[PDB]
Amino acid sequence: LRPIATPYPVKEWLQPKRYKAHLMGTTYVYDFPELFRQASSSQWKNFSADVKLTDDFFISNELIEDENGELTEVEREPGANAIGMVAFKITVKTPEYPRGRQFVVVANDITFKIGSFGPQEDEFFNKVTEYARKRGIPRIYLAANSGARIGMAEEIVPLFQVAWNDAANPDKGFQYLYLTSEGMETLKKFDKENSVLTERTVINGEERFVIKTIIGSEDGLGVECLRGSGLIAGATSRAYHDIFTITLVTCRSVGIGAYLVRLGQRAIQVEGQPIILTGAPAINKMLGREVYTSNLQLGGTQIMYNNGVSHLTAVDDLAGVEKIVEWMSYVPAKRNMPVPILETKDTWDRPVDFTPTNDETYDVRWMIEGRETESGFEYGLFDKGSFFETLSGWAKGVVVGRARLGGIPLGVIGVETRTVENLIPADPANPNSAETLIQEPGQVWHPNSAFKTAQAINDFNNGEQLPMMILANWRGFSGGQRDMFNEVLKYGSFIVDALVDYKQPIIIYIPPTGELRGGSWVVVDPTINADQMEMYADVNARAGVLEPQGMVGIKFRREKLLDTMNRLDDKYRELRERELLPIYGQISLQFADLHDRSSRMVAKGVISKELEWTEARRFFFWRLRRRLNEEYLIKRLSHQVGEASRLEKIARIRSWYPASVDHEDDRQVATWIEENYKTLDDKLKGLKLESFA
Amino acid sequence: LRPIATPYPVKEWLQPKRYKAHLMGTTYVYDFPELFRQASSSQWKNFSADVKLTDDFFISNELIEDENGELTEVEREPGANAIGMVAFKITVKTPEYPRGRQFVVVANDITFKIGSFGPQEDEFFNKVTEYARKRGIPRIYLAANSGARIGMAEEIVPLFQVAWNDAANPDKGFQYLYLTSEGMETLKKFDKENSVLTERTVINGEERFVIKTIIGSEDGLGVECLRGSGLIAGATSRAYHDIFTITLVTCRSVGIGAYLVRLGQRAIQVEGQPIILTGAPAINKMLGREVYTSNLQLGGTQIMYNNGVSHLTAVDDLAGVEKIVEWMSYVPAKRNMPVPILETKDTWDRPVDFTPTNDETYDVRWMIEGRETESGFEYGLFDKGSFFETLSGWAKGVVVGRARLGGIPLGVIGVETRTVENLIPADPANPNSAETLIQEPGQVWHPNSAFKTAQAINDFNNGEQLPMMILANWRGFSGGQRDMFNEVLKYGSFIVDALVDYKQPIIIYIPPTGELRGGSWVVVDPTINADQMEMYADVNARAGVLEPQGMVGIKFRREKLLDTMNRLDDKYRELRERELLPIYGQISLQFADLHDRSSRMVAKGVISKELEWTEARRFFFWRLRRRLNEEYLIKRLSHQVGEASRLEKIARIRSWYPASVDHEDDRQVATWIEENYKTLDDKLKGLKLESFA
Ligand SMILES: Cc1ccc2c(c1)C(=O)CC1(CCN(C(=O)c3cccc4cn[nH]c34)CC1)O2
Ligand SMILES: Cc1ccc2c(c1)C(=O)CC1(CCN(C(=O)c3cccc4cn[nH]c34)CC1)O2
Repeated sequence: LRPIATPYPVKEWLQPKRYKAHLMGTTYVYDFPELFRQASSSQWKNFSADVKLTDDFFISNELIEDENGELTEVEREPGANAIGMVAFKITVKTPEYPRGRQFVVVANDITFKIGSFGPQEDEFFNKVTEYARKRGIPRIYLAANSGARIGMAEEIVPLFQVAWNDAANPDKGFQYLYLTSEGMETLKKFDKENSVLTERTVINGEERFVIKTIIGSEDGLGVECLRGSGLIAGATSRAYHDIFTITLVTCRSVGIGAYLVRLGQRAIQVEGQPIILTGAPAINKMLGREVYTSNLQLGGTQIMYNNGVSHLTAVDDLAGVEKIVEWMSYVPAKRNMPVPILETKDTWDRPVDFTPTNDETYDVRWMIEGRETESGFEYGLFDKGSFFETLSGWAKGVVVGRARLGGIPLGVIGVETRTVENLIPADPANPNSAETLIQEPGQVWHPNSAFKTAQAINDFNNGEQLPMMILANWRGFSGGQRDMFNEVLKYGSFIVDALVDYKQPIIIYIPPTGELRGGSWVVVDPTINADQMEMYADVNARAGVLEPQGMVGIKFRREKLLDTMNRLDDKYRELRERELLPIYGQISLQFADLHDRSSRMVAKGVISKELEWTEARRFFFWRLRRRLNEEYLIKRLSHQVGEASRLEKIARIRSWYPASVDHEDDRQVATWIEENYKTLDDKLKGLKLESFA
Repeated sequence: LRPIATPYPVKEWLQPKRYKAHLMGTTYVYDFPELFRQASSSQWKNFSADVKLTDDFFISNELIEDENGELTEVEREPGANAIGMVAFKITVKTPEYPRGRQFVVVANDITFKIGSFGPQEDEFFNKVTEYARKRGIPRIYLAANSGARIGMAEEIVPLFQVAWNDAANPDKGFQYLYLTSEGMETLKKFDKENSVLTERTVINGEERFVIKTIIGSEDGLGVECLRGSGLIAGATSRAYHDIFTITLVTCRSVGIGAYLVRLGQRAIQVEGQPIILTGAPAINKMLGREVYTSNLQLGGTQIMYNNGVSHLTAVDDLAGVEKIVEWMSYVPAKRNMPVPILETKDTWDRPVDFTPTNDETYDVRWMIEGRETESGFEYGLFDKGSFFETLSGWAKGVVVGRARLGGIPLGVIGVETRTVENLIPADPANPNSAETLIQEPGQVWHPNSAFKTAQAINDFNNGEQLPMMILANWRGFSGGQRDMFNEVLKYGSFIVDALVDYKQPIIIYIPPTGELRGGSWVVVDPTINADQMEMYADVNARAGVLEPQGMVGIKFRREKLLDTMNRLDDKYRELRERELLPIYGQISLQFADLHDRSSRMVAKGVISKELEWTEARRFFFWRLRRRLNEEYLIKRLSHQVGEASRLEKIARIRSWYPASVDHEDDRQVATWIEENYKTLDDKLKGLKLESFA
């Protein structure tokens, strides 16, 4: 017992497994729930400093398999786990779910055979994943492991005999390995005959049983661990599409552990805790040479956060847990429940302060969440303090996160107008290599940023089930050699696919200093998913196929200007100057630019409305809210009557509005619906009068 | 008329549009069907040199929109198209479908406003895409274009007036652009008032109508072309998941044209015909500098074939058409029809000749399709001449294509054991840059090869609807710094996702000199998709978590060998040599290797069977054939009874076999089913006795 004379019991002595975990620089698995209690309690504090919280706000029940392999809740001593995988069901009252929401936490035990995945761990992880999926609820995975479990048949180590070519000269080889009759008998003795596959051949003297295959009595040595690995890889692929999935990397995550991190998509990596496939010793031992000094060179945050495998980093375990709790605060309590409304003091009903100018450089984040000034806070488009940026280490020409809009949680995607200096480090395996600077111009989709954009749309849709706003402001894709070689069209096309799959409302909005040209517009037009998408342009946006320089280059050429210098008298009167080129070219540029305006977009039927930035918060608040309400009714009509298109479903529902409701007044439509949900419900129950063959 | 005194009419004079296309180095659009007739006729020739083919074997009917926008078939003069997009419905008798199969060919007209996509082209392309999708039939797109259509309001060019700061000194700017009352009247005169948005302000002298926005009378100038672009981008995303899609790039494909190429996935690029986003003049004009000399530097085959955007190249248009026809020969006639059986002279019932050895280097393609020797043809695993490699320009450590197995068409994926020297060219925009050689070790998944593997699985599943065989032989993923930075875990995880989605039979087979280790096995284990996947190991395969060097490094350490030198007398008798290390280490290596055997895999329940290569063709022929037959019955049972798992569906169907059928004899089960399809049909019709609420 050490230290002595402490005020309360030494928890690291009561259960030495807790000391072991600490010695490995991670939280002991059975203490994680307390981190979730601490994190959940900080959420309430940050939401409402004066709320009275008791311990009944938060409950963690460990899940174990009963005798039939069915998951049950138990309360027991930390460290009684007979497998190296453990899980808890948490029921917590949160600001978004003040009567409670649930989720599972599954976690390796790094103290149990080094957190290795053997068959039983893989089976339990899989049962836990299905438990959550069946229930609709989020699955949090706390990754701390050494990959698949390995081993030899240790019983065979002291028994085997090597059949030498030349007995007293071992030097020039052996023929095979074998068992004597006392080997065979020692095995039969312990009921381990199964451990080995033998071919009998008596060579001169005696019977030698030849080892043809070593099997082993002990489960968890090889391919059976690989089978379980793939089971939980597929289980996690599937869960991503089904529930909110997230992982926290808190000691090494290795092999299957690294795959699990990526497969669950959403990942938070504690600094200094690597995500690796193979360790540096093994890699080095295979290159002869000592290329690598640290597993952090292969999968630290400087690899994975810079990659987009790690969506965030965290300074320690609690911080990562708080980032999880925070990320969940935007997400339905379970699959297909409504997105959690959270109204804060920043209420919908205000103008938007921070307005960008073409003159001046800006951080797009100011437009999103607003900006601190010396004259005080300039409010952005979304609720103050509500912006939770993710994938912030990678592809920095796009900005992604969650935010709230008068309380409505949504995915947000914006464009970074500033040039990214993407510094790529040298490969220590290549002595030739130097660190490389890639400069990434703003408003320009590169392969990284296109990949990030599609990834974001997918991660908003799947599990999060969030509506979305894209603050679209791209000049196009980089069509140069390097970017085209590096497969920009592939990543770009993923954006289309992502939109086609989207199941919640989407708003595309070209902001006040913004543009959408050419390739850019293709990938984001609402006809890609008319059921869910709408587009809007700020009165101070531009759009069309080419920029003005581009358009004049093709349709206001050197000879068309000249004809236009019959707006001049000096030139007019010279038939039977030409250093007004400077300004006649500016005139052509301006003539092109006059096509590229929101008024043209409206005229042409390509946007639902032109907008005013300062008024955009109010507009979108009621638009989005009206959309959520109508989607809810489309869904009810769909759980019921059966076969009709979206267009017939929305027209039936809208035929139910009072004749004086203006179908195009968002606030009115939302208001009427919310006053009459239960009356509508009555109507829907009547429509379940369905002899439909 | 030129030339004169030709034997038959000059087709390029009869329709000068044909001369124009030729002048642009492409086939005139209305002559493509004849290429499909020529290609289809060569298929029959290569299949059966002595078949009598008449012209009624092949029919091309042009599809136009009638007055209601509904697609109808017409026969008319080439060159009467009023839009720059054209389409044909082809009904051809082929060796796989000797009574005929159908598909649509949609194509830009490069002679019609440079093959530009305006709204009407985009609308027609979309209607054609849905026509095919509704019918289930393949959509071939022949891409020859200049991207979205552009334009200014040309009526406004001669009318506009510039409001100078200083009239007789143009030099220091203008304030705006405007229309006089005679401008306004000239517009009203032609019914083009709409063309422009004006604000009236009388400045000293007269009324100036200020141009606030130019709209234009002429459709097809800007954003309305971008709307149609996104419509057909989404339409093509959707079609990929629905029907066989393929594209041939035959003049430039630009902007939306390039996206369409990628979105349809399967692409064949005629040499010298670029796939670009923005042209080199525009790119250069924007860099000031002249970086690029050729659109081929940005999207020629040396970019796109090397990328995997272009699955194949073709030497000219006909060759590309033949590659299409050939690719289709593996594919159902329409969605959800059975895969097309084509038995050739290489019949199932033979051993496999080409066998790889660990001693000698081999091309895995020899194992697939076989090999020409001086002693004559050594047959591979699949039908002689049946192997159609795709994505052969990219990620060459995997080998992908279609093949046939006793006539059964399937996707095949194999591993290239030879090192790839992936030479990456220099970026002409970066004066610093040199060409780089990447060496890619064999049996090692890199990000490119993992991406290719997942892409292939997806492209076999979607539209092709093919079963698949993977000849799995990977040591693992590259876990070093460069490959981990370049996001290997992302591409690897796509393989898992691809398998989860697969809807036809999958066979995973570790071949005779092969291995599957660690990360590699995770991504391909059949528990990822148990409904469709099965695994097998050759008796001469290896598998487990680590290679033997790896395992001894952890579990046969320096002190465990020493104990094992109580197999020696010289060392034994020394208590109260050590340059038998060389050979005691080899012994440990061998002891590890003895765990890694197919016999262990069987013992452990991880493979369905251990196999013998030479016998593998026969085994898999009946296995696959029995699987197709059972899938067909699972599907019928599913179109009917309603709600049951795959496991209950297969057990019901198998309960219908005669009691003497051995459920595990593939040939017997297949034979019984094929003898009794119509009797089974009778049974299924009886089970439609469903009061199920
Ligand atoms: C590094 C980077 C930055 C911006 C970019 C790109 C690359 C691209 O490759 C596409 C694009 C699209 C808009 N563009 C145009 O519309 C245009 C077209 C033709 C000529 C001119 C001249 N200036 N801008 C032009 C210029 C090129 O935007
Ligand atoms: C360039 C390249 C080539 C092959 C590779 C890789 C990289 C990887 O990064 C993974 C792996 C997996 C199999 N490996 C192993 O199983 C193993 C593990 C531990 C030590 C040793 C020593 N040799 N082989 C070892 C060695 C490493 O295969």
